[PDB]
Amino acid sequence: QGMAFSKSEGKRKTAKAEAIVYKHGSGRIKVNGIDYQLYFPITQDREQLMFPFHFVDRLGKHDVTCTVSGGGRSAQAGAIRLAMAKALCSFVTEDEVEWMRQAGLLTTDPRVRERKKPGQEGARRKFTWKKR
Amino acid sequence: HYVDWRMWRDVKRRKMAYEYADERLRINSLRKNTILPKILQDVADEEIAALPRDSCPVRIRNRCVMTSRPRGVKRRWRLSRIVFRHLADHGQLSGIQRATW
Amino acid sequence: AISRTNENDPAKHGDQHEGQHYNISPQDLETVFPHGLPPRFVMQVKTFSEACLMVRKPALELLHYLKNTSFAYPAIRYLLYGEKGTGKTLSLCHVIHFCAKQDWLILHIPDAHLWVKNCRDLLQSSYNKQRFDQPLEASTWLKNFKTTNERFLNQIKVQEKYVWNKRESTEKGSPLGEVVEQGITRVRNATDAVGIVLKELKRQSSLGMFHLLVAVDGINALWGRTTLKREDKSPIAPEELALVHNLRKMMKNDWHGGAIVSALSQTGSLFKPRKAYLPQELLGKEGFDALDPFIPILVSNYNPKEFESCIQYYLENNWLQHEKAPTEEGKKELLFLSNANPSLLERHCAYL
Amino acid sequence: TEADMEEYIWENSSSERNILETLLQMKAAEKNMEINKEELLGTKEIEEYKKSVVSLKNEEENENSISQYKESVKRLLNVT
Amino acid sequence: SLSEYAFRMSRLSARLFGEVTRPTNSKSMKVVKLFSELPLAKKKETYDWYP
Amino acid sequence: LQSRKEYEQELSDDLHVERYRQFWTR
Amino acid sequence: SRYSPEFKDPLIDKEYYRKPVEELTEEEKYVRELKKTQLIKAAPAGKTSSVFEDPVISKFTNMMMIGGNKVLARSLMIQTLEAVKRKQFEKYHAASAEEQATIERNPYTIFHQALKNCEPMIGLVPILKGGRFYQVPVPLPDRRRRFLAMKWMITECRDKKHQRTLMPEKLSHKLLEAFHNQGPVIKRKHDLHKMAEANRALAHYRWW
Ligand SMILES: Nc1ncnc2c1ncn2[C@@H]1O[C@H](COP(=O)(O)OP(=O)(O)OP(=O)(O)O)[C@@H](O)[C@H]1O
Ligand SMILES: Nc1nc2c(ncn2[C@@H]2O[C@H](COP(=O)(O)OP(=O)(O)O)[C@@H](O)[C@H]2O)c(=O)[nH]1
Ligand SMILES: [Mg+2]
Ligand SMILES: [Mg+2]
Ligand SMILES: [Mg+2]
Ligand SMILES: [Mg+2]
Repeated sequence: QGMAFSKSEGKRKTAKAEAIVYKHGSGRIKVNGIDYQLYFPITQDREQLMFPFHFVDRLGKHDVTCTVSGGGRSAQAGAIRLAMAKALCSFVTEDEVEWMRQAGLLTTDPRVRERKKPGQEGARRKFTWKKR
Repeated sequence: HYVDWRMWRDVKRRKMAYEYADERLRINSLRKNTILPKILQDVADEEIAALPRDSCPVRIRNRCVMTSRPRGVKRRWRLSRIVFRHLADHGQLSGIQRATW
Repeated sequence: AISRTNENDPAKHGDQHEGQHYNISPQDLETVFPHGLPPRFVMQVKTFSEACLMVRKPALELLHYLKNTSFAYPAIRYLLYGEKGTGKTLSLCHVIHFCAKQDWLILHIPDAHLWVKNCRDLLQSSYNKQRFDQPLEASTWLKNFKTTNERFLNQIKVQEKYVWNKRESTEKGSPLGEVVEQGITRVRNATDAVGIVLKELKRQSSLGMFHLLVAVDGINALWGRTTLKREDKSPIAPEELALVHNLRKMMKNDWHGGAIVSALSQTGSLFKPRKAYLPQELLGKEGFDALDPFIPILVSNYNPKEFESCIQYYLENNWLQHEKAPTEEGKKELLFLSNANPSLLERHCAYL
Repeated sequence: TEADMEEYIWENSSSERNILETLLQMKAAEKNMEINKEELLGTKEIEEYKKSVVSLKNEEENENSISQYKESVKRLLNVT
Repeated sequence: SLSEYAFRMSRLSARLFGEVTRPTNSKSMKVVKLFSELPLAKKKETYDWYP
Repeated sequence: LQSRKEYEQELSDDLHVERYRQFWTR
Repeated sequence: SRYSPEFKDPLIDKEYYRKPVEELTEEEKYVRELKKTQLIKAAPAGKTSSVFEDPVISKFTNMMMIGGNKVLARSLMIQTLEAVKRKQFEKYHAASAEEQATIERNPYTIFHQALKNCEPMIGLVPILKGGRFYQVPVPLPDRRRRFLAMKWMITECRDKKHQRTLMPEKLSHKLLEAFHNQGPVIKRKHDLHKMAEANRALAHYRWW
């Protein structure tokens, strides 16, 4: 239909999200074909989806059609937030792009689950140590 | 010329179980159902118990084929954990390497 | 008073009252609504010391049909469906207020899900040995029903003789209030009392004695599944419950002289997914067939006109104590977080 | 039986049994002796109702289909 | 828990695919499993475990 | 409670041997 | 930490980046120029730029979390704030016009002030001298004062004295008493002060 949009990918833990952000919109967000308030019943998850637009004062101005797979509820929310923020940079000034970068909205989170080691209860949790 | 008497006994158990496997399966089939009369099942129970003791597959013990170690055996290679490491650490096992991740 | 309107009569509400809250008198609140109000809305009424209800479009469309009903024609079943928390129950409550003011007989079911789950005392019915009785659920509803329709209890009189025990029985021609009072006093016969009331009201409605409104909220629980179990932990079908069986008869459009208004509710439903709100998805094959034909009515989230007035009403009562709430930027965050959902907005604003 | 049927058919269905009875009561309320099955079920209003109910069963349920069902029903019950 | 049409259609399918036709409980179905697979001893792993 | 029905006790016809034996070739 | 030392903590402040260039000082301009060449950590999920964000409330919510159940931890927090506001509204309507002026209905103002009233000004550090431990009074750092206020509030709510009482009810009840300089949490601060004042002659043991 000739409408302007940008597409970008976001990654968080084991969750991968691809977000399509339209230049002009009414503020609707579709996640896997479902409205965002239904896909993320947790309030905190909807807080993250508001972070990219609210930081640049662009609430209710773009339509987002994003699909996310894998991970948990919060990992999906974090994955979408990164994907939307990267695509949102195509419709804002360069100075605001740097502001988003300095706010941590354009950095892929490298924190992933640490593996368990033999001889230990967990990644760092050791077995109970008896002196005698 | 096996590793020890315990390995030799296991070979005798495996050989006897293979010979009696067909006969034991047929008799055991009469017992694991509710169709045949209980009289016929009781006869089958005595018949299968009359088979030689070593013919039972439950008496077969998986042992290392190199050192006859009872436990710590990898079933894929049929080697004990100590013997498996000796071959693996020298690069003599194809595609097996130390795991770091 | 931007979000308020001076017209408290539901019969005069029109498209010019859309998005405006009208106050409901405490006398009506104790009488028209002794039950069926949402648990969170009751807290709002108690905190604000007043009951204000927004005049939304779905309620008006249903009120328009009621003002043009043909009592000669059989009763028409109206189904209120919509996403979770969109305001289906309060739309049904607004409809009930209109019928109560027009001297209609109110047959209000607060939530049909309460009758198919968590029944500590499940007793076999004496009238029918193949059914079960719910003395706790039946007796509670009789007290609510008696308060709502206290005026019509004496005017309405039974047309048959009903036997309760070897010693006690209700004679023909006695007022209907005796049957309701018997169920309240005799909790054992409470389940049978409700069936008698449903049988009498449905029968006499077609005689033109009174206008009967059948208001069932969460109607999808009628033709679904129950968590109740027998002594041998066997599942119990909903039709095996006498209380449910009597209510199924009322829903069929085999009687005239009134209207049937029902509202779906996924909240509290049994064996239903959270994101299910459509009629056939919740009712199922059996539920949809029983109600067929019927007139669905959609309930959606707040439009910008409705949402803005909802914020103003909260600010009018000073409910939004946060300093950033009245600001335009603060309003934008509320709109985005809730997506203009009535329940989400109320819950989010309940701690701001 | 109808339960074994994997394709919904409006003929001899519970929908047909219910709408036909409702129309008869409406005719009785109008004191009209026209109670012919062929004439009542042969009109276009029934055909639109049949299409909507069948679409609800065979196809997927959504907002558009429910609204189409609502509009067709209001024509039958003379609700405006 | 099936109708007459479903029960006979399912029974017809079993005849076509060679499955069990007569009604058989879980215990007696082991006889089918016993002869559908080689015994534990007859497997090449067992009798040829050692060189 | 024992459920026995007339059709549940009907032996399935051996259509392979009789009806569709000609299909084993070509 | 999977973050290299070159990474810097992100700054979540809308008004910080909207400040005009003219108002910036020479050093403040240098900071903005420098951050354009520094790696920035990804913003944590807890912190946001929403105008409703309260760092103290999020910090208190985390301390109530058990086994990573933040959904339940935040649910208890929002219910407590709702309960406090509802309780104040009931008292406001039941109070006369003169009394209504002094009644606070903002849950955040009550919550912030209640924690402030519980902060101890001085603490106690057991010092090992002469083969014995003495509770030597010490000044407390600013972070320690606020942490003790939250921990004391949570510990009292989790005490076994309360029976069959929900956490939002217990937390709301204690917050009001703290806001009115009453309750056990405030009494805990006074008891700490009394012990510190009673052992004031031992304040010379500390070597810092
Ligand atoms: N017309 C209205 N006027 C005022 N408040 C409303 C209105 N509709 C909804 N609300 C607010 O939204 C809340 C939820 O509304 P309601 O209980 O009617 O929704 P529902 O769609 O029936 O929900 P559910 O799916 O839980 O059954 C109410 O408690 C109230 O705070
Ligand atoms: N206890 C009692 N209940 C009755 C009596 N007559 C009717 N009822 C109740 O009235 C309701 C309506 O009964 P009805 O529909 O006529 O029974 P049905 O003919 O089997 O469907 C039932 O749920 C009964 O519990 C009576 O004589 N005694
Ligand atoms: Mg652990
Ligand atoms: Mg030797
Ligand atoms: Mg063994
Ligand atoms: Mg509801």
